[PDB]
Amino acid sequence: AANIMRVISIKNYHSDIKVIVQLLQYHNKAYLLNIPSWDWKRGDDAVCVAELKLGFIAQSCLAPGFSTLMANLFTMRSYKPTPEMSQWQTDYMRGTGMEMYTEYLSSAFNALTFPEAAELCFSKLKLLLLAIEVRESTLAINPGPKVKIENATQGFFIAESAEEVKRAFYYCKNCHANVSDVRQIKKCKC
Amino acid sequence: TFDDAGANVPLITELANDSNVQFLDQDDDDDPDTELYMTQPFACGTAFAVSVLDSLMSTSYFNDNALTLIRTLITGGATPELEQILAEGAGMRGGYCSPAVLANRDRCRVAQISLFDGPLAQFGQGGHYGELFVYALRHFGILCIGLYRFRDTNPSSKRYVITNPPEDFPLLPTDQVYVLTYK
Amino acid sequence: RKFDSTGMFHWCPDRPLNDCLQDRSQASASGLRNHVVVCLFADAASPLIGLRNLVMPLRASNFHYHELKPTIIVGNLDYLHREWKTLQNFPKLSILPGSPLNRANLRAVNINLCDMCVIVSAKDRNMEDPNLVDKEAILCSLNIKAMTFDDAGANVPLITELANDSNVQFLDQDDDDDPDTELYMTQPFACGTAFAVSVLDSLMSTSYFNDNALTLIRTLITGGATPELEQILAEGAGMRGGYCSPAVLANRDRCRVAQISLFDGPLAQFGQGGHYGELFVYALRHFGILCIGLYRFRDTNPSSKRYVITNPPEDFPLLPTDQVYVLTYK
Ligand SMILES: [Ca+2]
Ligand SMILES: [Ca+2]
Ligand SMILES: [Ca+2]
Repeated sequence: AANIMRVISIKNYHSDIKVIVQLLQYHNKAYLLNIPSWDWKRGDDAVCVAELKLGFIAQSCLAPGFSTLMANLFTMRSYKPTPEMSQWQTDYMRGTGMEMYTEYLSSAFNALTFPEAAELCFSKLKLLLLAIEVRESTLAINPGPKVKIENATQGFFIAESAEEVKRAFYYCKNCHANVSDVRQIKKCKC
Repeated sequence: TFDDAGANVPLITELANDSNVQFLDQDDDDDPDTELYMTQPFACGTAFAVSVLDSLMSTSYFNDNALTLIRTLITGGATPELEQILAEGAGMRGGYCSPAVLANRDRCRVAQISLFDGPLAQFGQGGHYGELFVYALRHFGILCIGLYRFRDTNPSSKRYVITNPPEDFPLLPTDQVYVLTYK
Repeated sequence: RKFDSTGMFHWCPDRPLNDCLQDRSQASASGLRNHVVVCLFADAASPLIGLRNLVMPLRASNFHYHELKPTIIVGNLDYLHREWKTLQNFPKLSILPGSPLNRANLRAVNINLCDMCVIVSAKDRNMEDPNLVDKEAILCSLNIKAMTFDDAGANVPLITELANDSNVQFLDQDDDDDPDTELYMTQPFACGTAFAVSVLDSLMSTSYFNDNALTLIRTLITGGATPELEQILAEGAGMRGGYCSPAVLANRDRCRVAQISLFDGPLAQFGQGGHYGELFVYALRHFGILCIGLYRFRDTNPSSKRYVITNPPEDFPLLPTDQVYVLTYK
């Protein structure tokens, strides 16, 4: 109730400020959906802790451990081994160092099918490509061979940092990236 | 015991205080000062707490689209339309439906599959994660996102998550792989 | 028709609440139009606000029975049983149980076709902090304005009772809010969309300086309650009534406040570029209608909001869209 009154106050002062609010209960989300000036199409957004928590847990009922995979994927962490760490913990901790990112695919991806773009990103760039924002626009997760990458497509990635994902934007014409020692990918594509 | 299996049954526990994770299992080698995400019960997916979610404030700010990616998956496909129909106070309206809206059944889901048997078992038999990823994507459109591996190899049933392994990462015949899938 | 013992109000013999109780199906099946909706926020244990005082002026024997606005209270059913003892003698009254925040209740009661929605909280007016105290009244107001009826939103008329006058700033958009303006200067109060107890406390000093003038207000504001009626209620028997004599029925011919439009009819000649002084003299001479002020659109061109203008100057220019408040005898 306090956080809903805060959004009401913020949007009474100026309707068009993007408000991101944390809610503890799902039924209270109806109240701010009914605010006259709330609009998800501007990116007004209610992060409901109960909705998310139980949906991450429901996902482990379908795919055991997926709550941990997906929760680690949404906070910024960097790997950093220690000599006291057992080898299973080094594998786990190396996985925790990865989180979700968004980038524009380079012109070299245009008119590939999504599976070809995902093979390319993985096998060359060391980047895991999950999904693409298809042009209004819609988010497509692992879409089949029936979809092409457009020009200027946003792609969703799993990687160790944003500066690692930028390889998918800088990715050269094939003429300028045959060697595949991936640190060498850089903006000099032409 | 069910001899008429105990710790073989799979549990997920919601914790009100993340510090209590240390009481959930034995031979964890507990410390009070490790963050929840490093603890063995969380690494295995046996525990969960609200404290792992609060970075969704900063991810919602830095990429709104990526929060919709999580939710499409985590809600099993709830939408602004469904959220509005519920906010209309009438309860969840439903019935028989048209072929046009039934097209939404053909959508991606997260699934977990085993390298013990079937066509992918060739990779569990001493292959590498990079070989598995390319093969499954080419032959099935199956997009691999990580591993669920037994913690000990020999006697316990516990397994741990490995998000997006390297391409030269060695596989085991007992591994399970998390996959994005379309059927 | 039947009236109370002093002949001032329309009346019914006592009846149980389940004669007036309705489900959403019954409420939406009923042809509710031009009605009053009371959106009541109450816990079953919360103090009595005395809805008798809201309903009784809407049942003044000044009206014909056919022009009584029907009234629906939306609210907590266990609370409404407690007040029912006082309400049960009024005609054209019904109850829909459950929260006024639920949109299915508001659509079932035809909220978009009402002549007024009255948003009132019976809850303690003291809970938690001064921001939280008006939560339901603000959310109910905003929720009603956010609806559409295309199967009109902010076109529906609201009056909100506020527990803290400072919360008036949350009631509407493009008000240009300030924390330090007095309630009476704020746009929601100037439009008659908001009310609070803080505007009434000068009735101490007016009751002292002219007792007669407090009886003037009350005759109007109660729809004609009297010391006789107050004594009959203080006798503890409830509101006694029945059929009545021609001698007491003479009290039906009494003045009431009404609101009329310059858009059409005989007075439209003044809306077409005349002045308030011309209108006042003409209406008083031809109809005995005594004009006391204007209700004018705030903006002229796109919003539905209007504001009060108590007793304009004689050379004040009129508009064809103006409405005038009038004291009237039939
Ligand atoms: Ca990282
Ligand atoms: Ca332990
Ligand atoms: Ca305002």
